[PDB]
Amino acid sequence: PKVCEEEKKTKTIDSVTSAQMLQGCTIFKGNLLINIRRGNNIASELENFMGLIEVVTGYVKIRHSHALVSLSFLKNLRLILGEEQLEGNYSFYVLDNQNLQQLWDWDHRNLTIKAGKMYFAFNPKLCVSEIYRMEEVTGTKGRQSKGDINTRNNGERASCESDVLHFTSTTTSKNRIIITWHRYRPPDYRDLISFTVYYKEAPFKNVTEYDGQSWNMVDVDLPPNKDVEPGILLHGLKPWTQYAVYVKAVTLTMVENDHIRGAKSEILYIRTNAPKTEAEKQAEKEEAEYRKVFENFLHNSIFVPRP
Amino acid sequence: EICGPGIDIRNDYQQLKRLENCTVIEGYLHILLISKAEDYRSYRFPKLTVITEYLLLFRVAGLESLGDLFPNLTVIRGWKLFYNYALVIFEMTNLKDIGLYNLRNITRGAIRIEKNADLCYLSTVDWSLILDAVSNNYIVGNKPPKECGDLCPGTMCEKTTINNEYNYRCWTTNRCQKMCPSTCGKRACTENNECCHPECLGSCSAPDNDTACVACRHYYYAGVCVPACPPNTYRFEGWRCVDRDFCANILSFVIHDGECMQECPSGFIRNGSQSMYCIPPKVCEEEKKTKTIDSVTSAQMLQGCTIFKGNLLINIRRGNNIASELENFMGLIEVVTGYVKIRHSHALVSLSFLKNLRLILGEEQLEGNYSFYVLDNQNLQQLWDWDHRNLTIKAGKMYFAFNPKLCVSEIYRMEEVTGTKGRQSKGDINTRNNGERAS
Amino acid sequence: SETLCGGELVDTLQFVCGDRGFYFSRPARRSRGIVEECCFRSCDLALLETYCAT
Ligand SMILES: *[C@@H]1O[C@H](CO)[C@@H](O)[C@H](O)[C@H]1NC(C)=O
Ligand SMILES: *[C@@H]1O[C@H](CO)[C@@H](O)[C@H](O)[C@H]1NC(C)=O
Ligand SMILES: *[C@@H]1O[C@H](CO)[C@@H](O)[C@H](O)[C@H]1NC(C)=O
Ligand SMILES: *[C@@H]1O[C@H](CO)[C@@H](O)[C@H](O)[C@H]1NC(C)=O
Repeated sequence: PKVCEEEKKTKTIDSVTSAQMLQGCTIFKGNLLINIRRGNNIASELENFMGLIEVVTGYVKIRHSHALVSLSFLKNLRLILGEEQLEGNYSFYVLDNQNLQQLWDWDHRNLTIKAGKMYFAFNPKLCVSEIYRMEEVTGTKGRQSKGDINTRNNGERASCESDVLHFTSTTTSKNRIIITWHRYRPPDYRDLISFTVYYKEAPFKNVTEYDGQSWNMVDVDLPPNKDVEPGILLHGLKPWTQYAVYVKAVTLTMVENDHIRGAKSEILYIRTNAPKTEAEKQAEKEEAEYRKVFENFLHNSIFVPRP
Repeated sequence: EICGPGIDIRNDYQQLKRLENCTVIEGYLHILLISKAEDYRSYRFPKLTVITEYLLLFRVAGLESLGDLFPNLTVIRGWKLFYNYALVIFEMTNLKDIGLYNLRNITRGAIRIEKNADLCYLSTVDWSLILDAVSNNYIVGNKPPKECGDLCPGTMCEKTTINNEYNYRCWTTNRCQKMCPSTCGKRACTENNECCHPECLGSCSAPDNDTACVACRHYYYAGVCVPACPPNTYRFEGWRCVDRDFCANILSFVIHDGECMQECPSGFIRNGSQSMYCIPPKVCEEEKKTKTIDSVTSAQMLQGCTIFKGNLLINIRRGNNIASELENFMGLIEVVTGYVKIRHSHALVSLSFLKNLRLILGEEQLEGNYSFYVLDNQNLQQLWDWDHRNLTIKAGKMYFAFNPKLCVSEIYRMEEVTGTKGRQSKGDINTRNNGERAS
Repeated sequence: SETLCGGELVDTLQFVCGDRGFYFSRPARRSRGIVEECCFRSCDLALLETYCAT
């Protein structure tokens, strides 16, 4: 137990070095105004300087903080009182976070927003399945309208649909692993640019994809023996250690963004027995689109129906 | 020996006999979908010398080089393009070498050569002698370079440099690419390097003589190349002048401004059956309900329009000068009805090519009533020279999101030019997704 | 069948047409491209047979 009361009511947080006053404390007897526009490594260090904060006697506001993909650096936060709250009675507020992918991990993080409601806008990747589950889980389901949690701008960019890539086979080894998944194809296979596989050490089965960005990424395409199942060998492993591994398909984006779902596996936990360039990242997406559109134009031009 | 109209050849090699007499194809040529691999070099065509539009080949099986079939193909003019291309060679399952050993200029447009899994000798061609705007050439998917095995005379072909690759340049294992000595300056030249006439293209039969030009730099008339159309004669499409009576005798045309046009421009009317002249609103419209603009060929359908009474979708991913060429095809459009939509159009830095636009009538709004809608466009730093425009959106409302370079002052300035004042919400014109990477 | 767009589309058109081959005659005006049928909306082998010569 250790309190964190402060001479400012609104402890704005613009940097890791601004959180220093909080390092080793729990109850922040005030309100917060997070404004972390840029930085790196910050999550591994905020989880030290404020990853024990447990209760906030007021509102939380989160503004322009494009530097962070998740709030899970608030590892311990169990409760927001809302004893001080914003205009419109918002006591949790998440605005214009250009890159916010998820809130806390709703598979085991409990929470409560006791005395107020919440607002979400313009967070473009934080799709509604992450926040309706917050209305459900954090004691606030009935408190606010769906203009406060708007449908249109929030989550527009993010690919929150999820065809599943079933693992067809797996193969442990003394220092290696090999895994395979079925012949997934979108409705028009040229949308599929490649697969990407994520793996990391995970001694406990509570891990999530949105760890700090921490995962290791490897890529593989659909094989040229198109009859055979996708698969990969990973050599970066060690004795007896347990790894999480999961696969995400990387796909084009078009006017079909409303229909190019992409795909994600479940996380599969496997224990061993006892690079790209960031330019080609986009350039091959352009190359495949600017090929696909010409090939469509060619087929529209070449063929005409018989009498 | 001037064949025409544009030829499409498909299904079987026996169709190629329709080329026996062609010296010039006044149109396109397609040679595509010859699945059968039935025959080889019994078919060869010494005559074919110029193609006025593009050449398209697709899925022609059993063809091993194109220079067995079309020798002497000195020029492709490209007067109309396929997509942006005067030459296309796509998924030619067996094409080894491009051939065309005597090809010496491509006038309009780029070339696209891709998926040709076995194609080599694309490195060894110095396109800068044959084409300009070579920045458009797209030669990506062919045989990987280490597998290519490109070697030729000397390795007796001249060395050349492009992109600091100073090396020999050649079309095939048997024969070089050769180009004129700078003694000719701009002008063409013979074999054994005699310099050709000024009004000559590709090659000539003899130096500096009217009758010797095998292909022509501007217009051919009466067996001789000339710089300009003679009086009492009229340009036909692309490359020749013709008699007025000929211009009246072709049937499935009107002389205007000295051209034998297919139709008289907007604001001019054909005075009956006339063909010797035409005298001072081409309301063009649906095939699909909308039109979508991926390419310069997509715009060619509008070249005479000036009211476009259908919905417009702009979609232009990439091209190095189409930011200008579209001023010809689209710049004369004065009213668009329906809606205007613009997305993924990463090639555009501006709308200024729509130089004459004045109304967006809102006749057939988007879902949500949007009559103007601008999404996901990279670049597009500026819409218009607003200081003198009028552009009123008669009905329906504007939308703007994900315009990373468009400063919102230019959008809020639209409401002083446009209307759309009491007709908006801040969910439509947000201060957040626009201009965050502006300068 | 469901939807076809790339090499699959030309391959199944060749398969269904076989030796009869493909029709062409330049229009000029058009309904919609073969992709807007067989790729985006719904393909039918009774329609793919109508682009063949017969
Ligand atoms: C998972 O469990 C371990 C042990 O309880 C713990 O150290 C870790 O913080 C938990 N959460 C994550 C995301 O690893
Ligand atoms: C070529 O010209 C000759 C002489 O006019 C004619 O008999 C023959 O049918 C022509 N062939 C073609 C393919 O046009
Ligand atoms: C091709 O011919 C045109 C017209 O004669 C000329 O402008 C062009 O420069 C020639 N080729 C190249 C590569 O410049
Ligand atoms: C929007 O358009 C629909 C028809 O597309 C029309 O009926 C309606 O009145 C318009 N205005 C709205 C929805 O506010």
